[PDB]
Amino acid sequence: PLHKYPVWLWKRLQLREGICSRLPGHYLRSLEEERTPTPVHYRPHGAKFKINPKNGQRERVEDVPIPIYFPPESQRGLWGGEGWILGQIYANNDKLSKRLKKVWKPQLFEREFYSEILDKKFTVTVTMRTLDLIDEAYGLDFYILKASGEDLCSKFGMDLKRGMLLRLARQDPQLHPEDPERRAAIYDKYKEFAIPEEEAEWVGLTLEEAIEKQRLLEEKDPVPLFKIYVAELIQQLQQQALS
Amino acid sequence: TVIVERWWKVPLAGEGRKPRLHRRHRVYKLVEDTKHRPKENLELILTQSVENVGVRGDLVSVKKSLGRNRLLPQGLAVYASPENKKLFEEEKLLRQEG
Amino acid sequence: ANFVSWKSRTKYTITPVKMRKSGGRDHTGRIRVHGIGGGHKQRYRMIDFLRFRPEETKSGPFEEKVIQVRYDPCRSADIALVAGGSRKRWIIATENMQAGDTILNSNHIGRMAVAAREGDAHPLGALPVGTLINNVESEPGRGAQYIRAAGTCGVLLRKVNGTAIIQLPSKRQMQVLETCVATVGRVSNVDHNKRVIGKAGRNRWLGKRPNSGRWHRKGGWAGRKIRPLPPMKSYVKLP
Amino acid sequence: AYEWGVRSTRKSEPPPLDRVYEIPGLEPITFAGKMHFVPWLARPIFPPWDRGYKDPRFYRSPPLHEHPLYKDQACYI
Amino acid sequence: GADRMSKWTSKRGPRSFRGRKGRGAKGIGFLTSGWRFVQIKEMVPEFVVPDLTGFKLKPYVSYLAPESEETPLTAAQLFSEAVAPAIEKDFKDGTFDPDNLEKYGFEPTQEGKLFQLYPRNFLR
RNA sequence: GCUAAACCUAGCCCCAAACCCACUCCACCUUACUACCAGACAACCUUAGCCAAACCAUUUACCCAAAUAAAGUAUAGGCGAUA
RNA sequence: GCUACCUAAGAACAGCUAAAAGAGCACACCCGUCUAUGUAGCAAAAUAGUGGGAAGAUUUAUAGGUAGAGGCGACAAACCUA
RNA sequence: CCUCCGCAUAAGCCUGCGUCAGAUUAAAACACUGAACUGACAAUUAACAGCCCAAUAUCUACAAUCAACCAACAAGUCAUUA
RNA sequence: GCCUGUUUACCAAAAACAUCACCUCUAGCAUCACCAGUAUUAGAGGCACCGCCUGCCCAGUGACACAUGUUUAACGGCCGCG
RNA sequence: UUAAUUUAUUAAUGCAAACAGUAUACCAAACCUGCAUUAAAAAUUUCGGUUGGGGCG
Ligand SMILES: [Mg+2]
Ligand SMILES: [Mg+2]
Ligand SMILES: [Mg+2]
Ligand SMILES: [Mg+2]
Ligand SMILES: [Mg+2]
Ligand SMILES: [Mg+2]
Ligand SMILES: [Mg+2]
Ligand SMILES: [Mg+2]
Ligand SMILES: [Mg+2]
Ligand SMILES: [Mg+2]
Ligand SMILES: [Mg+2]
Ligand SMILES: [Mg+2]
Ligand SMILES: [Mg+2]
Ligand SMILES: [Mg+2]
Ligand SMILES: [Mg+2]
Repeated sequence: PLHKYPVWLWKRLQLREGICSRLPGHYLRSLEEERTPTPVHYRPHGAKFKINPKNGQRERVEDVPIPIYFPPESQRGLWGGEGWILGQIYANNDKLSKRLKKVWKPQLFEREFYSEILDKKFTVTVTMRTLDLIDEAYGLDFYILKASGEDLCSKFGMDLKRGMLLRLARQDPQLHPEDPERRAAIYDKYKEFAIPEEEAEWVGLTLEEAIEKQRLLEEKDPVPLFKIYVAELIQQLQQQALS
Repeated sequence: TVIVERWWKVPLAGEGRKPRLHRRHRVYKLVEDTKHRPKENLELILTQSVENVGVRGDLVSVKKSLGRNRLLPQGLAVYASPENKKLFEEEKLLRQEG
Repeated sequence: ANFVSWKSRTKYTITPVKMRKSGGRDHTGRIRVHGIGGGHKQRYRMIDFLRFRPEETKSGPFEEKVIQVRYDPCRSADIALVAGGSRKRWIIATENMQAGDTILNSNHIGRMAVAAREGDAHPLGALPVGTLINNVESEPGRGAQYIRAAGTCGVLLRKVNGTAIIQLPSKRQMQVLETCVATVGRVSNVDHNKRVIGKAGRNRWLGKRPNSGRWHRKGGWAGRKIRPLPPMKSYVKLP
Repeated sequence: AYEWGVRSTRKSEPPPLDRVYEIPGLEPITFAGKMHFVPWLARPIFPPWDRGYKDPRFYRSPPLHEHPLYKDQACYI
Repeated sequence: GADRMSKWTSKRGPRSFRGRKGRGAKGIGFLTSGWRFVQIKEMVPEFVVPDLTGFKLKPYVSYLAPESEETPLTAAQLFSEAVAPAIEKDFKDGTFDPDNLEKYGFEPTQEGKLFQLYPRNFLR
């Protein structure tokens, strides 16, 4: 026999089934977006057509990504668009020798930051590209809120983004009373986003966490049928009496 | 970040399709790394009076190490963003009157 | 591989604790050290190597009293339980130590040297030049680690201003801080090298398997190395 | 001083918590509802639990610093 | 080789296995430090047997009994037979209150009375 | 003529269509087929190799996006068996 | 679970000479130098003595660990379910 | 006539020479009927070994070998308190 | 061949491997075996007791000092003609 | 193995980024990253032809 749907559509089928179909639209769209990240370990081509030497004929060129590995240390900390590259390297840079395997490792600098939106210092083993992006984005909060989910490549970054979005949406007192001018200035500095509350709670959550949250929201202990029975009875008696 | 290029060249598996890769494409080659490069100095605007590295008023392009260590965490310098420069120059113009 | 160590006692006591042999088995189970396995059952004694130690609500010097000298199978030298105060702790015995002896564990360094006996212990800052010492420490309040076998002893060389160079039995010099407590005299159970084995039964009882029977060709490290004395290693931390 | 406590024999320290409890104003989504231990990021913090009814087979005695027969000086029996 | 298709009873293990297996018997106590059994009188199932003196009902039915249609006894029928008359009686006069319903047999929780239904405290 | 020869049905393979299911009560993570008690540690990783090039060290469709002609074209390849 | 090694708790060794003994003969026991029987046999490795040990480098009942780019090895390239 | 055997404990599938009918056919290296069988009848009842121990702190150096002479070395198999 | 013993389970059970005596090299030392040990110790190697003794060499290899050297009980070698 | 590609994993090295004092100069500590070298492992392989049977001639 044969299958009705291909093997690469079962995830979409399970999402369109029942328990995974009650998810909100924005979360499903953000999960099914799937956008390519920024080139990090390779220089992308300028134009779509490149004139190669030796022959005067134009050819279309494309920039392919590099299959990099993400260890759990990357998800725990805040890394850039790099990671572990499990590739192969020849001997003396020639294909007429031996094909050896070489795995590069990024550099880790255990530094300390200070988030202005959360007002709490965290110890994160930051690298160099992340520090460069933070310096170019003029702060850490801007680097966290501007970069999308395909740029952080870490769970802590998405958690920080979701926390900042909730803090900016709920208008909850960040610091403390007796000086609201600082909180007002902080809220005015980060005003070019302002994601609503019903959509900021589903930013960065995985599939299992989303299913757990949807089950907890749709829990509801079974109401006893006695209340429904007496309600139907009083409705029927009112309908037969008022007529 | 180590920038490497792919060997054997990608055979271009269409424009809207997924690029099919082979086991021979795993071989890379190092061309240039982010390190071993003469670093550049960033521009930071200070807010207080220090020694001979800065002064309250104008800006000075200092090193990245000093800026990340004893300038930004201690609140002695701000990034060179196009937002705070406006208020900085406004305060500088209001300070130096006619 | 459920390999758990038998060193599960965080409180010092006097009752000998039963020990489990290993035979060269770590946590994985593979033999990594050859020549160990199959021996007579032994019981471990908690030996207190730190000489000077104040009791509860104590600070000044205290007297002790040697009771009885026994034997420890875990090492070459013999041990001797010395009672004193309201507690009893096992310490390493010295030469010419019998029942009814009196030893002192002082710490106040004096202006001049102290003509102590070969049983009591005093810091190196109060000992004359040229005295056979043993059980020397490396850091103040760490514990005696060097020169602890049978009959081994060290002799004081010279003093500078806050250090004390101790001549080790390996003919190598080594300095240490002046505020280090070290015993005086030689360890008991002498003439240990003259102990004739006789048969392989003694080695099997001690727990030592015979060597490998493979004929290994001697490389370039089997020749005699006439090397000079290595330099003196310093443990004093200087800023 | 040479300690007599081995790190391999004593109780090992628990692993540190995840990076979700360090966020001020953000509740974690753990597995406290499914009532089983999960592989999916799931490890919260459980509060202490005590028994309301005393059991002779599961009775714990209080420390010595609050016994009714505890005194400041020590005797010799 | 040994057997595999047969189930694991209590006549296969050595001296260390005869005891903790059993035949599914319900325990009515525990053990102590002296190889004794502490049987609790509150753990043995007490059989409640009513009196059968003046009981005029035989276990077999006669063939002269007429048949009738079969229908399940759902909760709606029991409700409309028990609580509906009382509710109609208290509403037809003018004293029904939808705030309190504990006087009709409804219980908001099952931790008050002994014989609970959802957790099932009774055996059978 | 003794030994022994044939008597069709459980169905078996692939198409077109359709997306297919999982507690009557008890037992099932310890010695599964066990009713009842105090350290909560457990996944996130280039597949490799044979053969072929008369050996073999570079290389050798298998990579899961519907046909065909382009086209086995430019190309990659101890510029060679091949892709 | 047979066999190499290790670990924790046990058991075994009549009698005589016992020189104090990793002493001797010798029961049970550990291994098998030789003769004779068969090689589709009792047995995909047996039958009696001539054999060495038998108070210790001995044997064994129970439980656990060391596995192939390796385990182990008083080193036979010996053993890791015929 | 042999007993170099047997009875128990330890390990091991658990009903494997008790009765009844068939014993025409089927497995005894041939027979009776039964240690190479079909169905029905029910054995074994614990006192035997297990199923074990409420916590907080603290305490436990003068072996066994008739253990009393002597003598050692491979330095050792057993206990409590508020 | 010092001895007892063990090794090719299943054609060799031995002069074969091991054993105390001897010699060489390495290590200044706290928690998972080594070792809850301290240069009379531990690990890595060669022969294998007691009696007489081990005479020479760094041209070549390795090791140690980088001072042109030391090491052979480290790999190995100790004439021919008239 | 002193036959061939190479050090893929150590300890020593030199360079570059990472910290901190220092009057136009020196010092480079504990822990991560990349390049090239030295002793151990190794990821792979072959061992040509006639030879009045084969090697030797
Ligand atoms: Mg030896
Ligand atoms: Mg040898
Ligand atoms: Mg081929
Ligand atoms: Mg052996
Ligand atoms: Mg004997
Ligand atoms: Mg004998
Ligand atoms: Mg050999
Ligand atoms: Mg011999
Ligand atoms: Mg043989
Ligand atoms: Mg044998
Ligand atoms: Mg033989
Ligand atoms: Mg020999
Ligand atoms: Mg010689
Ligand atoms: Mg030929
Ligand atoms: Mg020829």
